[PDB]
Amino acid sequence: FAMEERLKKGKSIFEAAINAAKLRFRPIIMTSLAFTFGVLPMIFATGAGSASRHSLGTGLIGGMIAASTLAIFFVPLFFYLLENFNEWLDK
Amino acid sequence: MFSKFFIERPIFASVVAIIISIAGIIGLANLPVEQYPSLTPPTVQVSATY
Amino acid sequence: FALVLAIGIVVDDAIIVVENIDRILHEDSNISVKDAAIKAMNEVSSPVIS
Amino acid sequence: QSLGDEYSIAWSGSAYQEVSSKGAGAYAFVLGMIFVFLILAAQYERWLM
Amino acid sequence: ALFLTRNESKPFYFIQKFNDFFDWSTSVFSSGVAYILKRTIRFVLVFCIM
Repeated sequence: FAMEERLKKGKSIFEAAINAAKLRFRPIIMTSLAFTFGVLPMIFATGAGSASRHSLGTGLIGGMIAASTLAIFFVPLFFYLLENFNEWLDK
Repeated sequence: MFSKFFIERPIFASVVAIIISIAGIIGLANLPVEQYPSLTPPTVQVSATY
Repeated sequence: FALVLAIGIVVDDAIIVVENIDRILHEDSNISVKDAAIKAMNEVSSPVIS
Repeated sequence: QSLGDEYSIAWSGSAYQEVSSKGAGAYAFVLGMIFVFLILAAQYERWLM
Repeated sequence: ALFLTRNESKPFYFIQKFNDFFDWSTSVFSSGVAYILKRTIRFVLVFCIM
């Protein structure tokens, strides 16, 4: 989405990245919450083979939570850094 | 354009959906159930009585 | 387990699709739903296949 | 009725196959009919044709 | 296209509340991404520490 933004308009790197991130916020949060609650029974599962389900769900939820917390913020910064490096190559 | 064609044809996409669903029903009805994939080595036992 | 986790994957693509169609309809006036769907799909086609 | 408790019946050949038939053939046939209906509907772009 | 209504309106209060919460979250996320973009060295170092 950021690359399309840079193609469609002459937005500088900061604005392209941030506008792409704000556009993307809604879908990503939908998916994150959706299968957050999807795996919530798994981490709280009880009964036959409970330990296996707990073990799987714990990692699932933790990895997703950190993704939604850090990676969404970080990816625009990495796009910005890569485009700046590309500008350095042009010079 | 391939996506566009299906939009022009709701019934065609629906039929694809029902065909996929029915194939899934058949697949699940025929497929056996395992606790885990059996990676254990096959065994052959020889028994003798004296 | 892979399938009851894949439920997350399957909903994602439809979610992005429908969200983009919703944005096209609500943001732009005098757009029929079919054309909005085709517009969003031509915009988002390369992403999903990627 | 005629036999006592000790006697136990058994079947062979065509009779055995008929007795042990799972009946999946009829379900397969009706699903083939359903497939025919769906294929016709797809080309004709109608749910009644 | 078959099962969408253009220009959805008359939302319920609770979903509006969540939508307002979502908008506040979007604004906070925009400010966060802003300070993430403005400063790069610190958060790159944080990522390496990570």
